Formats: sequence, structure tokens, C-alpha cells
Amino acid sequence: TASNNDLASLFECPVCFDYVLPPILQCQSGHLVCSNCRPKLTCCPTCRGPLGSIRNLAMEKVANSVLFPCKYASSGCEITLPHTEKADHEELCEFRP
Amino acid sequence: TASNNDLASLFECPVCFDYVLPPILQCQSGHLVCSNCRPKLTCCPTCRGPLGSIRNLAMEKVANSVLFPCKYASSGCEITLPHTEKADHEELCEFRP
Ligand SMILES: [Zn+2]
Ligand SMILES: [Zn+2]
Ligand SMILES: [Zn+2]
Ligand SMILES: [Zn+2]
Ligand SMILES: [Zn+2]
Ligand SMILES: [Zn+2]
Repeated sequence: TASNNDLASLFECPVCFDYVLPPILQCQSGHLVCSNCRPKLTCCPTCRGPLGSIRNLAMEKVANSVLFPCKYASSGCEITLPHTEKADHEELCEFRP
Repeated sequence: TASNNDLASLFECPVCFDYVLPPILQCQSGHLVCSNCRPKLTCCPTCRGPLGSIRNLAMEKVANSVLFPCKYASSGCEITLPHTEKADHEELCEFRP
């Protein structure tokens, strides 16, 4: 059936391909942007509609069921983490630059 | 970790407690209502904001990873179904009235 990596990929930011973690915002048509890309943009990167601040509460609840890969996976980190632990892990991760 | 019934419950309509299936709409603040309850309402049953028609595309994608219980589970149906098969199953289900 369904897998954790299948669910996690639904949170990928279409701009940086890191993960969109709570709080999760979206445009009128349902496109996501992460917290870090959002301030560098004047509109939705997918549809060019306004970014806005519609709240995707349901996706935040899904996120409590997903283990998200460390942002340093491409440097060789194999740890996957609940979203509440991801930031603290990445700050001390063996594979950070 | 996470379970299928945990994910499925995130789709429960807060009005009838059946499941909100694609296409999934939501209010400004992220509350869901199913296709059948929506026309019987003049505003979001959770926050009383406008119902609107913001599209929760991400939840629709999650839904492709979830097996949803037959609406006649409380009559004793134990079948759980991909959302694309749920309606046809319920039309012939052993446990319909
Ligand atoms: Zn991003
Ligand atoms: Zn958009
Ligand atoms: Zn790491
Ligand atoms: Zn309903
Ligand atoms: Zn609402
Ligand atoms: Zn059934």
C-alpha cells in the first residue's frame, strides 16, 4: 500500500524541495510553499496567484504521522524525524557542512 | 507509528462523520465539509466563516494513500476501500438498508 516516503513527498516545497512543515499555508488553489521560501516570493510559485495565508490544518495533522528525512540526506544522513524534532537534529547533524 | 485509521479519521466530515473525499474543499481556516453536507449549509460549520471553495489539493493526494471504511461499517461492513471504489461498493454493499 502507501509508504512513509510517499506521504512525506507530498510536503516537498516546489521551490527548494525541502519540506513544508507546520504551520502549513497555501494559496487559493492548494499549492504549498515552505516557511523559508515564502518571504522571498511575491506570489504562489506554482500558479502565480497571491500567496495569502490560508491554513492547511488537515495537512498539519497528516504531518504528525510522517517521518521527514533530515535536510542533509543528500550529504548522507539517513535519519528521518518527526517534524517537531527535525530542526534540532539538523542543527547538530553529523552531515551538516 | 502511524496507522491507516489515523489518516482516514482526518477526513471525517465534522457534520455527518462520513468521509470528505476528493474534490476536497475547505474554508479560509482549514475546516472540511463533505460534498453532501456542503449544500445544506450557509457557512463553515466549525468556524462559521464562509464555506468558499478553496481547494485542498494536498489532502486529495494523501487520500490516494488511505483505505476508507464503507459507510455501512456501523451496520457491520468491514470493507475499507480506495476512495475511487467507495461509492460503487456502497451501492451494492451487503450491509446497506
Ligand atoms: Zn522552500
Ligand atoms: Zn498556487
Ligand atoms: Zn541529519
Ligand atoms: Zn458530511
Ligand atoms: Zn472554518
Ligand atoms: Zn460495505
